[PDB]
Amino acid sequence: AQYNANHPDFPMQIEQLERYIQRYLVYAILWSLSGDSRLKMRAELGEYIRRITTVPLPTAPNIPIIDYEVSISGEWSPWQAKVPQIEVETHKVAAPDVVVPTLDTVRHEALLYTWLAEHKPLVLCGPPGSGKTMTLFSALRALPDMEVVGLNFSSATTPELLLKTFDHYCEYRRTPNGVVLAPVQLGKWLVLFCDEINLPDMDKYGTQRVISFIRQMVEHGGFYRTSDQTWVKLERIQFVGACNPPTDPGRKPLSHRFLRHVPVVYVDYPGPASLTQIYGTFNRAMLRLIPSLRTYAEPLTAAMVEFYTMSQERFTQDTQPHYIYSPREMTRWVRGIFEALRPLETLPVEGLIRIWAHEALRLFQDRLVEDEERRWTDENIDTVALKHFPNIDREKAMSRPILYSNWLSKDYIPVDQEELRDYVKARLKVFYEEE
Amino acid sequence: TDGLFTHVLRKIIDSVRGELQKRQWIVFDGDVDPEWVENLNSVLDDNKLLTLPNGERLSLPPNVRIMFEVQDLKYATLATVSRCGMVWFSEDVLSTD
Amino acid sequence: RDPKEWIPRPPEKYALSGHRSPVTRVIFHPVFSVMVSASEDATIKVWDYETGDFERTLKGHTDSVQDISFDHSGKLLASCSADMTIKLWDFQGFECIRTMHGHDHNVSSVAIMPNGDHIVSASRDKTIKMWEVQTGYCVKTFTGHREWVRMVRPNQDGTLIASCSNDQTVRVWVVATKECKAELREHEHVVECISWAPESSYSSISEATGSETKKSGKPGPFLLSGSRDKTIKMWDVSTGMCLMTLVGHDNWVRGVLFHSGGKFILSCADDKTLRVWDYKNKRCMKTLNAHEHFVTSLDFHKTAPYVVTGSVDQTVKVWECR
Amino acid sequence: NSVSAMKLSPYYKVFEEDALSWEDKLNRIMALFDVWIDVQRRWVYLEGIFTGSADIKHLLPVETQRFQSISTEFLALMKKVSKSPLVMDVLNIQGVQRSLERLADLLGKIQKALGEYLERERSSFPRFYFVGDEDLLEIIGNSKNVAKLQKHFKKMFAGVSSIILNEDNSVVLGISSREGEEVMFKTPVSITEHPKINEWLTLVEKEMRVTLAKLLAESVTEVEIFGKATSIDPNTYITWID
Ligand SMILES: Nc1ncnc2c1ncn2[C@@H]1O[C@H](COP(=O)(O)OP(=O)(O)O)[C@@H](O)[C@H]1O
Repeated sequence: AQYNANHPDFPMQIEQLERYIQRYLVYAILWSLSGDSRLKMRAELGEYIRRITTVPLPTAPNIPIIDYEVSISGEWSPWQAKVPQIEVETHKVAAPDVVVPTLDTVRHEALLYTWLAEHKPLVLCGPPGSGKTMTLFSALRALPDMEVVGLNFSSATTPELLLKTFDHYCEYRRTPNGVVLAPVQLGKWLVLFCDEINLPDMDKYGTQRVISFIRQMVEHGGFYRTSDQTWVKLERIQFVGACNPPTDPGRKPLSHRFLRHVPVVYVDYPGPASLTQIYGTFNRAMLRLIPSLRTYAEPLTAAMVEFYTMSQERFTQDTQPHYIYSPREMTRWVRGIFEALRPLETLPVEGLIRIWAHEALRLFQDRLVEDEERRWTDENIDTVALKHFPNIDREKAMSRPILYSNWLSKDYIPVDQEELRDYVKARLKVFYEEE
Repeated sequence: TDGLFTHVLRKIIDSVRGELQKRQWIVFDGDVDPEWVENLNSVLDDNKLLTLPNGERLSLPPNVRIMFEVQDLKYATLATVSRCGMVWFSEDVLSTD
Repeated sequence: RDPKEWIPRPPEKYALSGHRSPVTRVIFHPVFSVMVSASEDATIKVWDYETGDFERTLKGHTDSVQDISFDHSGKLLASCSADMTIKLWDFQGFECIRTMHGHDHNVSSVAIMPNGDHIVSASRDKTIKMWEVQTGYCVKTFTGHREWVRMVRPNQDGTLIASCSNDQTVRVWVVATKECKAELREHEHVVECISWAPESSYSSISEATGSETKKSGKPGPFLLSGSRDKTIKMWDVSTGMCLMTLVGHDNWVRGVLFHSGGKFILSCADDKTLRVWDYKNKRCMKTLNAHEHFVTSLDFHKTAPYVVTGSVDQTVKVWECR
Repeated sequence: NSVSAMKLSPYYKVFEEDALSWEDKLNRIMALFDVWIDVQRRWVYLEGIFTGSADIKHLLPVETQRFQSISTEFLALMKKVSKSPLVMDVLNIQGVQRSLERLADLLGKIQKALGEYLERERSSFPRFYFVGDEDLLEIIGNSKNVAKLQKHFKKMFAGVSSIILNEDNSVVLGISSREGEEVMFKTPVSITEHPKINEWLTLVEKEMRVTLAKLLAESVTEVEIFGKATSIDPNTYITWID
């Protein structure tokens, strides 16, 4: 219909319509029957479709069908055409708003925009830090008529949180057909983003009260106002959920009655190639601050990715609950290096490597419990830096007391231990008399 | 900050809503003593000005009449009595019938 | 030695060291060629800045002395200490003629009004009080600061007093009517020191900031406020706007003041350095490694080419200017 | 009045609902426009203050920024009005009454913050000391439209009730009194050459003084004939008086 509106002189023809509908039907089956599974399952489903369908399909020998979208003209077009190698502004490096385009990113954005346009509740499932909130917000940027309100569920979450959110952001107005709950602002659809939908505790009879409450509001279009036992109908209110996989500790599987109303998309961790692309773009944007260091973007990104991968593999939730590593730590790495490089007019390669190692220590070693894990982190930081940055001063870059502070200077520069100790002693002398 | 009489007179003078084209009568229904009525000495004289301490002077429009409705003048001075035309309403004017 | 252009030079003249505790503040005698320094050992030592010879110690305070000041004639010295007391010293006889109580906690600043008949002080109880010199009676209590008031300084004519506090704001009060003329809040950390702009620098400030000449003829009082965010900000008291921000200290700024000629800004910080700022170009000209530890205060002699800086290393230094 | 007269009529029972609706809408349009006229007047004589003065930005920065924002909002509302200039359309604007109330409050807040500016402008033209703050703001802000300044000349001059202007309203040709008596300036004062209110007002008063002096000289020359004369005819005396 939108294409017909865009072309009043040449409406859609029947042959183009049937081609488009067939291709989109195959695409929709693929993204509906495997959107909540890994990439391998999606490839298997695509292979089965290719083996059993009669619809024209992409000719690529190895590229799976799910990598191809359906253009409005009615032909398969690869998703790779919508992922350009952008150049991020230096002042927007690793910012929360900026999203580096990626095949998975664009596919998930299109899928969410498809589901969000119908005001259909949806759930994004995946490991923490994979990009569920990022993808949802990026998709919502394409829908100017929607306001997102973030709610964070926990083990003690009850429908009272939803009621407070409704009181803050919506109003109960009396209508001849009954009481209707709608957002205070007009013409906009309120989107309720629930970040931890599967944490709320199940009672001894296997029921989550807030999940049943959401199911009631979704299927029946409203709920009951317990103050006066009056049915309240929802208007212009939408639900979006995010959650870790149900197999994770502290997570409970969702009710099958609730799941039928919500399609589920699986947002997995970006692969080494995707991580390399994203953070190479970030480093290229970052390293333009110092022109002499521009040639070190690729080895720096490779070292970052390698160390992150080994840290993720070595430390898991089996040992400690807080041993969770994600692209969020990589983003914090890039942000830390960028903030350390902003005031510096120039810096040798050894200084950049020292900043890299300092940020690696601050992100991957602070949360470690045992001393052996910290020793492992130190040794592997040294080995990674040697491997990806050969022919550099080892001692100048990895003097073990890696300390950085802006207490002894206007900028964030390395600080000697003895000078810092003396300064902290004097500051403590002032601290005693002041605080 | 304008007082009640000052605000009324200024609103009449400004004539934002056509006050000057009407017949404006200001009636002072109450007691008269030199503390407040002597401030109207310039208003009730031929000057026709309401001089305020801030240096502002408000001219009396020709369509505005200053009215006093009093029961006695045992405290008004001669300056106040001199500046106005008196109409005497004896109690015999209003019979019980 | 241009009569209004000299700046201090890294060869120090003398390094006087007699204090047993960190030196709090150092000032110059307006008339005599004598220098007075206050320290945390409850002593106020008096030095001669030409020959670098110690003269005498003014004791009587129980706790650390936090601020000292002279009147216009130099015949009286007002000192405040951590024992909640302000003492008036007869500098001719070097005796304490009056001790003033009334502050509820540590008193961190004191100053004598330009008329010389009143004393203004700021303390930790978030109040600024005014005292008569003759009677020692408290007559005013400037309240409104939400935290420890660190400094108080009157302007040239004495009609305005400025104060800085731990509440990260600088307030300018009116002495006559006690009202707060302006509340200068742009520093991101605690404000340490303030200083007024002398009349000789009004034209220089106006031309450096690009401020158009007012039809009144008075550019308006200008104020400086060194703070712990390692920045110095010049303010316009009349409008309440920050004219410029001076960046370049590596630590908390402890003192700030103008050159008597009104062409440069002299400031000391805890980065162990004394810096000379060219506010015409909003840049720092010269940096002096003044002391081996934190620098607490500095003073600039009105006529003679001499700069004195106190420090926590218990040493008071005199700098020749060339 | 017509609605009330219908109300007192016995046949009003059948027409109660729509008559009440019209009463409500008339009351609401009156309530809206009563504050609208005042808000328009205040914006009119504040925009002149904040645009025709170059040093008000330096004297009152914060108030200047506040008024610039308020004027931007007022111009947005005025453009919305001009898009649909129907009285019912602007009446039915979402929150038009509330916007008018907040505009009136903000303009009043700005107006009370222009005290010292007025007390300083009084130094330019000395006769401004006998003019109220609201009247002074109206005079200074509305200097361009000299048609409405005719009501303020009686508060500054002994007998100059109004001034005489050309068709273009750009040159002062003379002054007038309350009785219609007029004095024609020998050298008319041009507002275009002296755009600021105070300079051309000072030129007007100086021209009035010199014009009265010259006319006194001419009248003395004309009347010396009547002196030292045994007999004086009526008609020449009457025309000299006129
Ligand atoms: N394509 C990409 N471009 C930029 N940043 C990305 C990309 N993919 C992942 N990230 C990073 O991964 C993180 C995703 O975390 P988040 O979306 O908050 O996880 P969750 O939604 O599970 O809470 C973001 O901080 C972002 O910086």
